[PDB]
Amino acid sequence: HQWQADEEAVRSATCSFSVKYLGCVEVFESRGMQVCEEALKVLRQSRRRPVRGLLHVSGDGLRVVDDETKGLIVDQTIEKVSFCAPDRNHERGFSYICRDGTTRRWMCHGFLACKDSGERLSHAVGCAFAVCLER
Amino acid sequence: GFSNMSFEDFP
Repeated sequence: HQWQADEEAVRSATCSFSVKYLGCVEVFESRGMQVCEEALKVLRQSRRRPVRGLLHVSGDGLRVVDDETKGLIVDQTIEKVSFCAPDRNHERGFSYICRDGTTRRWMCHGFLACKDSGERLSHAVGCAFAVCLER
Repeated sequence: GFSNMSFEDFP
């Protein structure tokens, strides 16, 4: 069912679900998965307001199409970002880091799953990269 | 606890 649809989802251009892209914050590491567990909190403080969109884990980079504006916000790529990283709070929050090469510094973006399950997006992304290097 | 591997390895 779920995986029976997520199997070809990443292969297409949408293997995730509604998300809460808070924005982007600065970090000082970009060499660990725990770095995202902290950034997610920073964006939860203030300034960076969350957005209700639709994360589409595509094998050629993620894409968050707003579900209230459809103007898109995250036109980045999976192979472009340093490396993904979940959390250890409630598995309802994920984030990715992106150092220099486009920001001239370490900048990690954070977001949260509006589905609350830790499978419709988590495991989905964990399979995206596995297919990204298929060739 | 995962991370992409098909990265282009940025400087």
